[PDB]
Amino acid sequence: MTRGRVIQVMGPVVDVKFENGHLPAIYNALKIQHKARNENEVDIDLTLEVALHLGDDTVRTIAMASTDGLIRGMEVIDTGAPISVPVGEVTLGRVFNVLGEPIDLEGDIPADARRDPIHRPAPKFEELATEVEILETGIKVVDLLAPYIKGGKIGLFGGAGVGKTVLIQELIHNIAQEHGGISVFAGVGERTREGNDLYHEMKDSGVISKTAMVFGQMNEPPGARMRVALTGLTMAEYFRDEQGQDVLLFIDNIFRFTQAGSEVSALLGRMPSAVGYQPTLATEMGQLQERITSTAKGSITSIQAIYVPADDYTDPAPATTFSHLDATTNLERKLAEMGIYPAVDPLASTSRALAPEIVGEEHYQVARKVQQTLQRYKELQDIIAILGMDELSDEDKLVVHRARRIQFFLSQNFHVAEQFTGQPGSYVPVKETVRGFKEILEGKYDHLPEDAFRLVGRIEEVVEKAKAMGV
Amino acid sequence: MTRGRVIQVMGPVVDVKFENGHLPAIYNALKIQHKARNENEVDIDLTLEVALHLGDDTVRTIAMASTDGLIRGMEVIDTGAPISVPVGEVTLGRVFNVLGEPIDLEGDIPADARRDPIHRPAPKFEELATEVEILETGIKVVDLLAPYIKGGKIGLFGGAGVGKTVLIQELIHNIAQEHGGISVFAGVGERTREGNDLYHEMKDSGVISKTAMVFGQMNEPPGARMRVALTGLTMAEYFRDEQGQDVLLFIDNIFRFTQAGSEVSALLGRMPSAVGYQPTLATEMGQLQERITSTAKGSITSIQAIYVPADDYTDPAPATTFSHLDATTNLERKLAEMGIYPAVDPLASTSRALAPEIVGEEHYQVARKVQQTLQRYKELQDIIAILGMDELSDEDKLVVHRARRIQFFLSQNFHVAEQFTGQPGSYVPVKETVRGFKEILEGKYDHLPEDAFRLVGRIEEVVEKAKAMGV
Amino acid sequence: QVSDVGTVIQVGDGIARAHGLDNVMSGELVEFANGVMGMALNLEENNVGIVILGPYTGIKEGDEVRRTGRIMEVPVGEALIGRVVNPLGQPVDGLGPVETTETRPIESPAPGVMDRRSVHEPLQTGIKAIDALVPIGRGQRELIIGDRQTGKTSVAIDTIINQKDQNMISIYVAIGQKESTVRTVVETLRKHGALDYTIVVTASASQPAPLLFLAPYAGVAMGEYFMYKGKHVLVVYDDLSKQAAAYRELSLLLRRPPGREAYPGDIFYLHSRLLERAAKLSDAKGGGSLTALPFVETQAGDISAYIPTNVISITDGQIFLQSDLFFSGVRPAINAGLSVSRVGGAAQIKAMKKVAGTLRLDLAAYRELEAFAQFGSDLDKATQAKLARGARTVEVLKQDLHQPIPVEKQVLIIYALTRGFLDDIPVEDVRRFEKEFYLFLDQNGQHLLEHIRTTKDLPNEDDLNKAIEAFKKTFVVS
Ligand SMILES: Nc1ncnc2c1ncn2[C@@H]1O[C@H](COP(=O)(O)OP(=O)(O)OP(=O)(O)O)[C@@H](O)[C@H]1O
Ligand SMILES: Nc1ncnc2c1ncn2[C@@H]1O[C@H](COP(=O)(O)OP(=O)(O)OP(=O)(O)O)[C@@H](O)[C@H]1O
Ligand SMILES: Nc1ncnc2c1ncn2[C@@H]1O[C@H](COP(=O)(O)OP(=O)(O)OP(=O)(O)O)[C@@H](O)[C@H]1O
Ligand SMILES: [Mg+2]
Ligand SMILES: [Mg+2]
Ligand SMILES: [Mg+2]
Repeated sequence: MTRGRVIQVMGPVVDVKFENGHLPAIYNALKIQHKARNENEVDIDLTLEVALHLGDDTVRTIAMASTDGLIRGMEVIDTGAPISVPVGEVTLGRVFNVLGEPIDLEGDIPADARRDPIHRPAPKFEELATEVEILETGIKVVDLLAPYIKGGKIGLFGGAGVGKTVLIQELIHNIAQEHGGISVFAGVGERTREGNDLYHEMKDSGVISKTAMVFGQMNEPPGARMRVALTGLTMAEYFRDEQGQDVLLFIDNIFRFTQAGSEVSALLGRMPSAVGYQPTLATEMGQLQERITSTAKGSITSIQAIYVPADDYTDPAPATTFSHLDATTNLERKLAEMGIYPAVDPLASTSRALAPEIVGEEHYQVARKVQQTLQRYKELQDIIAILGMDELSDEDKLVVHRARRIQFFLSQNFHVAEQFTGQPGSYVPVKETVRGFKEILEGKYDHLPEDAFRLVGRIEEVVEKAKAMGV
Repeated sequence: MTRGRVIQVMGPVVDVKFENGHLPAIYNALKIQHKARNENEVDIDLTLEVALHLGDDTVRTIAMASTDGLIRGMEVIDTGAPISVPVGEVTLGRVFNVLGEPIDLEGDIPADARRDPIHRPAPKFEELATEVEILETGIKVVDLLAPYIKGGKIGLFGGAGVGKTVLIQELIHNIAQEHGGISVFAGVGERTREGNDLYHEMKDSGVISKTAMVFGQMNEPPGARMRVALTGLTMAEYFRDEQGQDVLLFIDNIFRFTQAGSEVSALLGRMPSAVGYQPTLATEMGQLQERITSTAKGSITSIQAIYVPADDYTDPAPATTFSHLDATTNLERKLAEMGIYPAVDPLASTSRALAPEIVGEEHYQVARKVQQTLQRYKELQDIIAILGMDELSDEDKLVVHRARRIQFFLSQNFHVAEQFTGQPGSYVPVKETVRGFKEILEGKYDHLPEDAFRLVGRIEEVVEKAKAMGV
Repeated sequence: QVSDVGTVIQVGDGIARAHGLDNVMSGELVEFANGVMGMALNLEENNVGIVILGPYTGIKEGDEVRRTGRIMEVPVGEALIGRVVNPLGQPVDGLGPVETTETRPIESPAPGVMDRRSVHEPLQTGIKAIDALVPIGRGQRELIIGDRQTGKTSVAIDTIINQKDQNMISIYVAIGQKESTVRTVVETLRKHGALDYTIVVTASASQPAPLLFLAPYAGVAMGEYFMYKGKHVLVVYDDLSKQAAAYRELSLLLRRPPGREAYPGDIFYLHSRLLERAAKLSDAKGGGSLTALPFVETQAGDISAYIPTNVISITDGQIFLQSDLFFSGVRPAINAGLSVSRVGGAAQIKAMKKVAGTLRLDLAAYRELEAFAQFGSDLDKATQAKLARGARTVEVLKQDLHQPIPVEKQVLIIYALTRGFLDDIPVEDVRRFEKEFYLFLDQNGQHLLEHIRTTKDLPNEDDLNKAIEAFKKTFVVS
């Protein structure tokens, strides 16, 4: 018979022994349901996922919840299939956990509903689509220096408290409410307060009727933090494949998945990698990221916020995830501390759509000129650091004069940021952004003070606030 | 007669079990000569070297070639002696591998030829010779600041791409053509392209009839790379001991011996050392280097190229190698980036021969003055790069003026550097270079442009090259 | 039908342990009950360590492992031209099976010392800076090293496209990339017509570590088949760092003790073995050649790192791409001071050798002198001329994406620059000067182009000077 027994319990890792010739395959889901026989036991309802075959009819699993109360010899049932979560029209407007069980207090889902396995292979080479199309966001720096791509993968790197969540919320406000297709939000190891705030925001804004949310936050154990992203991904994949619709996929923090994997790896019996990470860091991330892609049936555009530990961009987890992205924006603590509030690094951020045949010749030229002036200012910053601006030549002084104003004009006031500073946000068309930056490069506004370029939208507001102040 | 069987194969390390009381001694050679019984096997002709005794009649060995094709249970033959290579006039004009088998397609060595064991103890304290004599190389910087010693040990340090191979080739061109004795080249762990080029150059120049070459290169397994140096060493030792000849020993890269030794320590079962090297680093390096010495029966002068990983001179391999040398030449890529070749560091280079009673009082004083001027110049760069030359005193301005010219005149054009410079090479005697540096120190040519000193040879060619620029 | 069989003990993360297989061979292919292939790496006293070359989900403990009797082999032949294939040789483009009747071992000895010939014929990449400063010859292996988004892939794509008329087979190996990126590269090659002579081998990120580890060896094995028939092959390894990381993962999974940065001991031997198989064969061996362009990605421009140091110590030269140069406007961002070619000169046309024998050292000295004299007043007229010449050369070396230039035009523009005919042209106008100079040669200087294309030396300087003066008279400075 297909019933196991608990052998070892080591935190989130549980070993189960089965009968000979009846071992469950890898990624199968196991169930433990125990009733307390006496006052020295507790009730248990726990699910496990098969990870390795240890030999001697023993299987090593990862738990999806707390393992407190487990006793050696408990009976374990094998479901014969991986974790399956409901998919379809039923999941719209609902909130789910890692196991696909609703948590919004609106009732259960009928047991006859269609549900798909969590684990599946990635789409083949011949099914992919490689069209490049500009996606307008209304943010000046993103629209100018690193345009986003419709149907592509976008990553937002940054440290703690730099603005990743605010940028996610601004993008949701600007794009999701008008996208028209299905939107999926999959938080991974983030604040439950933030999840509740986003849920109430969507419910009040009415976009909740066409979105599905899955949540595995920081309170949860590493197995749930590892599999919540896959649950959200398969929910999005159903809409991409069976209906051919455009899907927005938001992942709140994809670094937490690799962090939970590294937490689990040590107990599984693997030798540590360079910085203590799991040796399988690259393959585990790759087999997740390759499923998030656009195909011939439909397109999925995904915006992922990526956490950078200890502000070290050379850390293996941030380092290996660059190759999976079409456009990236790098947030910097130095730029946020000077008040530049979108904090996007104008030289580190790159996009594949910044090509003359995609964005236009004048767009490309303006972007290249801005990048060149910013690079020259970065080079000069060492000399200004020690001996100031007095010894700079007349050319370098003009370069600094233009670069400071360009850097300040790269700032913008966001609609979401209205709660922090009482000012209302702005939405800037890309044509207006190009015209404003070309005018600044041409030297039209050299006489304006540099503090008049901060937190404004169109170039006319710079003149308006310079007139408001002394001029 | 006794035989063993293969019980375990782990990459380049093979374990063999013998009968009781018939174990092979350490450093003995073993042979595997399997013939394919059917179509599921391949023919094998492989040589192993005994490294450890593991107990239970089991011996751990290091393979001299690829271990692909090995099957557990293959019969192994013990030869009862270490690796033996032919010695004598037979080796002159021939090219050998690590096993002493010719690879020049010129025919096989007769089986009755004398063969000597690879491993032997080092010469004793009584029989060593310590007389010092200057070896003229025709290179200005070497002849001025760090003269080479006849019968001594010379090491060339440098990173990747700094000019070690070109310097070796130039030294060969200058010395081996007029040496009159025997010369041996050991191609340890370098490019087969470089080996072929050197072989063809020597064949065309005619030195090939007076030299023996042994090659173990990058494509070879670690055992060949860590025993080819000993093969060349014993070939040179035969001439030093039996015939009393003067021997030039050239080693392509002695760091590859250390690297190959470290590649297999973990498989041999030894705990790692500081930077991942084997624990026996210093012991093995000393046991190899101490055999390369001049004695009362004959003298060997050896020039070795030593690789410095990542330009870090504090790396354990160069740090341990430094103590084994009499004269030392340091190559820094800071001079290479600036277009100065051979890019010898004028300060870090040292030699036991730079003494007033060895080289002469005038030479000693001019070399010391050059070193003092360059040391003074090195300190001024840090303040120059910030405050400019205008703030320097009249003394320091003259110091910089003469030091730049001295550093530029330290360059030279090599005969082998035609492929890279177009212009031919030159040969500068020690008296001429001392005179030229004395004139430059006195300041005769302060009015000459600094560019006129680049890769020029003598000061006569400097003043003639100045005419081409109208000065 | 009978075969030696074993039983599976452990399964997980792409690594399997097997009991039995007493007559298994080191490096032999093995197959599982469900058809997935494997490779035997560790032959221990009582068990065998097998690396699974495919999806290991369907493999369970107790399953049987079956010997194949073959060393690791890959299909070879002309049927692979124009196809994208797995590292095992199976097509992934969906255009049908490949009809290969021959196979080669994936681990084979490199050509020996006596089997090679010195590199003596040029490989034209179509990029002015590479062709002038860092020449590449047939049989040479040149490293392309730099940070991310610096043009490393663009250089390789342009080099592959430039081989359209020159008789050479191209092989592009992609390790650890997105399949969408690979498809974009294939679409670019199909657009530019390079797919008629190009084989592309892909090993994406979702594939198991052994496929990434074996992809470069499969590519070089496919290249050797053409090399030993007298053909000339170009092989591109788009990332060796990801292959090294995959090998580290495999070694750690196989319980092999780690070294520096958890890398195994033979991480240098891996790349040395891979790269020593590219060579220029002698006339007795057929005269064929195989040239390789390995890629290394640095972190924040750090060159002292383990893998970059190891790869630099192996290849014949390196090309440096820097982000600060990239954003300053000079593209390709080749650092002339750091880039070097050990076969330079011998791998150049005679005219190019005449016109640019010193240009790399000239640019290195100019870069040294620009840093000095920045604080000062550029007083000396000699220093004031060196800086002027350096600026002209730097602005001349710039080039646009997918804009190849023939070597006959490259030598002409380098001659015009280096002979002093650009000394009276402002820096801001020399690019348009070159653009118009090419049309002027196309319209009136056909004989010079034909002479350079037929006899590899320069024409008589009198006619060339007269043509340059005529173009200068026609040209107007803006
Ligand atoms: N556009 C903005 N305008 C004003 N303040 C901002 C803006 N973006 C971010 N901030 C400030 O930065 C703080 C942190 O932002 P946010 O929560 O988005 O950071 P994060 O990168 O998600 O950090 P964590 O790692 O804590 O989740 C905000 O509370 C706010 O004070
Ligand atoms: N004296 C010189 N004159 C001209 N060019 C030189 C000179 N020395 C070195 N170079 C240039 O620098 C390169 C250095 O290559 P070389 O083979 O000498 O390096 P190495 O320091 O021995 O390194 P490795 O053996 O680790 O690859 C040469 O190929 C050549 O381009
Ligand atoms: N000569 C050039 N002129 C203009 N743009 C260029 C040039 N070379 C490359 N680019 C652009 O630079 C960007 C980066 O190039 P590419 O993707 O080939 O670099 P990479 O180093 O291979 O990057 P990755 O790290 O993403 O693999 C691309 O948008 C490409 O179009
Ligand atoms: Mg956040
Ligand atoms: Mg060398
Ligand atoms: Mg690339």
